[PDB]
Amino acid sequence: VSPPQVDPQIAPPPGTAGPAQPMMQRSECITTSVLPGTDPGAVSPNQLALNLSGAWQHSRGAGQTVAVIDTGVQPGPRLPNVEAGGDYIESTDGLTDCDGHGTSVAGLIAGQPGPDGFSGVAPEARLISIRQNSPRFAPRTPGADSEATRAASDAETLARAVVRAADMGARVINISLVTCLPADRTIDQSVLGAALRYAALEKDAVIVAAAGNNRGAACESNPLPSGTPGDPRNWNGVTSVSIPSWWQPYVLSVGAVDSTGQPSSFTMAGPWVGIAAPGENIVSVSNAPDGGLSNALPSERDRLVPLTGTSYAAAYVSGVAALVRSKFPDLTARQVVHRLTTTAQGAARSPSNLIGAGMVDPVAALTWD
Ligand SMILES: [Cl-]
Repeated sequence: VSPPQVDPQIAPPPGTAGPAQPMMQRSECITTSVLPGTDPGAVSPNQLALNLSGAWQHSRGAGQTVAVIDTGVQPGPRLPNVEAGGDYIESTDGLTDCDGHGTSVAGLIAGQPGPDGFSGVAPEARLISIRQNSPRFAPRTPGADSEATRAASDAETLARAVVRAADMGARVINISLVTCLPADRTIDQSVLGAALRYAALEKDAVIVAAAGNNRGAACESNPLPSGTPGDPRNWNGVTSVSIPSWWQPYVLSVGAVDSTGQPSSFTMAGPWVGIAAPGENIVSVSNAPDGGLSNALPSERDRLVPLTGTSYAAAYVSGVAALVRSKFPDLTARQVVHRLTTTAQGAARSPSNLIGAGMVDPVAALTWD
């Protein structure tokens, strides 16, 4: 197991939308809800950890377009700033979210302030929603439904969606969904690699991906740095590949921290992790018809649980990237990634396989010389 490398003979795919085969909805749609006993309208400690108040004195993300490659984004009063980017599941415009996830992610990135303590990181940014996946759907033809087959199908649409996002003018491309494969069964991803390279270099997009959560295949943390000469981050020891995070250097892979900046218990360790952001007790926008604030989803036997995960951490980082690109519009994607990582809270330590350079620091990123 070694860091992946593009095959220069393999072209990026087209950005055509649509599923590879017809899909059918297998599970009822879900909306995010308010967890009883909470006050979602209070300013989240996650915002305070990031000092978004301080950041907004430098930038609110004006002029930036962020693509949300996710489960769709439901427009509403807190998300009036969402553009259709299409659908790889059905034939919608990307503005239907049957899962809640894309909406929560979009809200963190560029949700609007309102009559409460909630705001997106970059509320003056514009969003493009591309629905690239949904676990509520499966192929209409009930064929092989294996981890391998699902993962390959997911990579195939992800690569197209990345090209589509870049070609639609996205400056930041957010990939909060994660697919993992065991290392002994990771197949050629040359097309996905080609797509990510196209978007990151030729189209100069900052691509941000969630690192994954422990427990395709179930994601599992990889062994930590082990002092191997020439392999300080322990690529050699990887057993569980997080996609597209492992596609360094094109993708900034984001781990989750608690509100104090410590690695979240569930954050997936890997040698690709570059940075972190808050991933616990998330409050964002709902895909329910009112489009208000939510902070929970149903778990077993329909009991509500908080929103947690690296998906939300990635979203925060995408929002911060939009702030940085608005303030410094001439920086390349590589320069923007360098700025984010070199100013993160743990940048002066060797990178962590849990949190990379540590929790993103928006004000530091916006003021560093
Ligand atoms: Cl704040």
